[PDB]
Amino acid sequence: GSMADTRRRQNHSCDPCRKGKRRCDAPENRNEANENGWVSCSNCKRWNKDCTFNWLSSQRSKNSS
Ligand SMILES: [Zn+2]
Ligand SMILES: [Zn+2]
Repeated sequence: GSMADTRRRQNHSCDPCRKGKRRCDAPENRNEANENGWVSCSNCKRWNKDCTFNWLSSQRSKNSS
């Protein structure tokens, strides 16, 4: 709060939106979202981008694409 503070994980928006400062429906479980019925955030579906949580992948470990 006072010492430790950063903005990265609070953003749930998928790869393309978080980059473009866009907040989407894509939760922290967009994968499970697909299972539930979701598939891609309105941004990806609107601009026909690519809904992915690569940002999430390269966090703890620099996961490649
Ligand atoms: Zn998005
Ligand atoms: Zn998306």
